[PDB]
Amino acid sequence: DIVMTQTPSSLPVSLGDQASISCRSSQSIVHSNGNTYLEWYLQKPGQSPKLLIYKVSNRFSGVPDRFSGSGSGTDFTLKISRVEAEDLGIYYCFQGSLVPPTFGAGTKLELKRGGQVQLQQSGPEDVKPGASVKISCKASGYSLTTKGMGVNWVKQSPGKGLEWLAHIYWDDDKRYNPSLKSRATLTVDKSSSTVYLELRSLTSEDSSVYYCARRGGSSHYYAMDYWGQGTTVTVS
Repeated sequence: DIVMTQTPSSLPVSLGDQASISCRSSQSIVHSNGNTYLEWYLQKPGQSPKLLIYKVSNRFSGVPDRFSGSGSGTDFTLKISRVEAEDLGIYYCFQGSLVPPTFGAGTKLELKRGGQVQLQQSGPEDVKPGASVKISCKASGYSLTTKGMGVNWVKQSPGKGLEWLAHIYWDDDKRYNPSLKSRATLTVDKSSSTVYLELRSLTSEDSSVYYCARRGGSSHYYAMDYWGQGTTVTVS
């Protein structure tokens, strides 16, 4: 039960303007074993979440030279010295450390006007409430049974922000989210390397778009580097 502070959700800027976001945590996110796992993500309006930063200060590959996780203690922040075209989008701060992980409500970065490895997910599922559904996440480009890597699951309810659900390690140990009331049960087909997530007795609040996410190796300090396309679930 870790609540990540919202921080300046609305962030208008002109181009080339300096940009800085913050993140603050209720309790200490410093994990037993002494590492603090904090990650920063970007979501384009149409796109899937994109990992900007892994383990606070450190940053992901393919990410432009100017970004800084400045995080220290329970206080965290991300700075962009120069803003360009594709840098626009909405940002989330995420902690992968204590118990049930959580995101921030996220920050909207919008222009002020004036003047390989691939993951694949199942199709959309539309079904009456009270029913049960199962979706697929198929991974290619690596071995799911490799040590250090596991598969997470993320749901995005529009306007309700981002939410974490379940995770399955390579050693098959599964942990779910307590708020799910342990309705969900993970499954994995090792032959075709597809990971299944089943949800029992659906309700209206369970209607959302669900994402498949890979916890990276220890080199990435267990961050979500590669994401699914997402699958969309709705109830009647």
